[PDB]
Amino acid sequence: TRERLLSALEDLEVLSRELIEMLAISRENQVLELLIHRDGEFQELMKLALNQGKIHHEMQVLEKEVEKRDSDIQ
Amino acid sequence: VNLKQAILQAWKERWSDYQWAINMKKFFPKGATWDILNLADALLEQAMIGPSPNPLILSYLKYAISSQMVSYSSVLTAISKFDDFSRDLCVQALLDIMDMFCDRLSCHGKAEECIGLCRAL
Amino acid sequence: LSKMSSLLERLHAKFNPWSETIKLVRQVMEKQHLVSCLETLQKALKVTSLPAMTDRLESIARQNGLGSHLSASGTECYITSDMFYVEVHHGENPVSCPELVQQLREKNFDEFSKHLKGLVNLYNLPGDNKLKTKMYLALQSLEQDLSKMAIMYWKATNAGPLDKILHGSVGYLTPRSGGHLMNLKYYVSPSDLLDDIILHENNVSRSLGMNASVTIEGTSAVYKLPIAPLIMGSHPVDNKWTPSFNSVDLPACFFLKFPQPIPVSRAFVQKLQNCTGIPLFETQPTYAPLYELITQFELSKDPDPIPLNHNMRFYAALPGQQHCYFLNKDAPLPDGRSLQGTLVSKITFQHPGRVPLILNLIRHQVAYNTLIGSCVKRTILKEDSPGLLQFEVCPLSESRFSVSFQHPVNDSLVCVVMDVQDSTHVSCKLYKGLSDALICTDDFIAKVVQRCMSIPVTMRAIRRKAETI
Amino acid sequence: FLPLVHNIIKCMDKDQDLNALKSKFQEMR
Repeated sequence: TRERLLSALEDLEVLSRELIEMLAISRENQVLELLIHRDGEFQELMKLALNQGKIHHEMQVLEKEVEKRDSDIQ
Repeated sequence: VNLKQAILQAWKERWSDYQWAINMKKFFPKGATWDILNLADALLEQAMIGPSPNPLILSYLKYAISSQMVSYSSVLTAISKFDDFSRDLCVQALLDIMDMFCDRLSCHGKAEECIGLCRAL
Repeated sequence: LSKMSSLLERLHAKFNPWSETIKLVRQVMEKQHLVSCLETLQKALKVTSLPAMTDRLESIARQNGLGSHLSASGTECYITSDMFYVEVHHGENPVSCPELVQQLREKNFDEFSKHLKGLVNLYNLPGDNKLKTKMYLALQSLEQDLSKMAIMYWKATNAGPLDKILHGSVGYLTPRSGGHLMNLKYYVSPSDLLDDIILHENNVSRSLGMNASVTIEGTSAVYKLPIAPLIMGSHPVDNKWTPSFNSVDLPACFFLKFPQPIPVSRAFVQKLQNCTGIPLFETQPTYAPLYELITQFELSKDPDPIPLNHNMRFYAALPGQQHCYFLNKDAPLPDGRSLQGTLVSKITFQHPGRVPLILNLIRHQVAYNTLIGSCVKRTILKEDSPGLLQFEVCPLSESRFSVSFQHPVNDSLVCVVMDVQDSTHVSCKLYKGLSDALICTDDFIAKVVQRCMSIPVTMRAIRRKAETI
Repeated sequence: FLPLVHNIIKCMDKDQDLNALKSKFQEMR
């Protein structure tokens, strides 16, 4: 999932840069379709990315609590 | 079984006139020259129901005259029993059917068939 | 494949930068219309806050090849010819259309784009300049006269919307709003009034029926059209039109464009011409059997990849019984020529005086098409032993057809000849042999058809009524 | 991410190199 998101990010950056550069040289629906497809992938997993971090902080708190309980029990 | 049911099956599944002739032979082992069974009467009844005749059953009757299935006498009697006369299209169809065999009008059979042709004329 | 080649090119660029590419572009500049069009495409996919939504409105302008001038952030105007409108020639800004305002306030920039397209098409008018302004004035006079004629019918009879659409002078008329031009609803079929028993109310949908649009369009020939409202004096019953000349010989005529071309028969062309006189098809094009065209219109209402390959033997499945209908095109009419007709999309009328007569003929031709149209279906009825009652439709004469079926109880063929005398009125006679079982009462069949809809349906009622007796 | 890429495309349409460098920094982000 992290790998998929990173791959989508790299593809988006390179293809957007190429399309903009071709526009600049002149004065690309294939690139456009690729952009919207990986944009959907990143956006749908960006709501996830934010919540994941909040969940991770909660998990860290839970872990600390469990550790204390065990050490106390021991 | 009846001639009306055979003609009506011939209308239901679209049969061309020669396939109608073959299947009409197959439905009835005794031919009885087809005039004992009154082919011309049944074909005219179920052709002249609408304001205009259905061209299928008229095609059947024109084949049954041009091929010598049906004698001219039975056709001329069945034409004679139509009247109604309010519809010009059925009357024009009957006059084209009469235009087929008239001036020819040649019975080749018994003399009673020739007398029948006389009364039919 | 193309994407793989592009990735390989990106790998080559990595081996070789974006900064270098920018420098190369700058060198080329130191050393266009497609790039402008491309800007609109990537600015259409851009979607952000109000500032960028104003740049999305600028994108909409260049997308339709329009010119945008903005005074302050609040007001931006797209201007071409007389098609100038502002989201905050020869006329005041007509209205703050709720339709346009609602779409913009909500997130529907696409709907606003469609509305501009409609406005551009209405003013695709060739003409020149002062002529265009006069030509638009003529359309305004026609619209005012048609609106008044509709009002007269409502004053004379307080008819419900359904009555106005089916049997009224002009038709239910919606005045032009933005791009959309006036729509007169010629006919609302009984089957389609019912959806999955709709009551129209004054909320009648724009597309819930058959609709025709009134518009001005340029023609090669030159014609005289009213440039001012011609119903200055109206006789209380029906209408009276003051005679021409005011008027001018603009090289165009009023039109009654139909969104989907309506198949029309040769006889109708003569009956319609008798009134107007303007050649309906002018340059004589093609003219084949009408029943084939009726099938194409009905089959193409819903599009599917596989052609039906009907062979004019459409199969219909109904709640009780199964029916197969052969449309019998090529049956000779009394003249000896099969019913032949050509799709008509545009009908041109100078004044609205001949319009009541032209519409009455069209309503009759549309009604006949709908009753025969109801049968056309995409049925794969293969190897059907039970039922498969088989009926054949023959063209007896223009405006008449005969559905022939075996007698439900007895054995002789029985034929119902239906003539579409008027758009909403069909007269049918059952032909039955001298010795036969009374199949049906013509009134009971009529009651069932009017309460429900279509003609594949009429044959069911004839069979059921006979069986019940 | 996609907004920054579209802004870079808009800059290309207007024309810069600094904006492309900003897009690379956005990729690092």
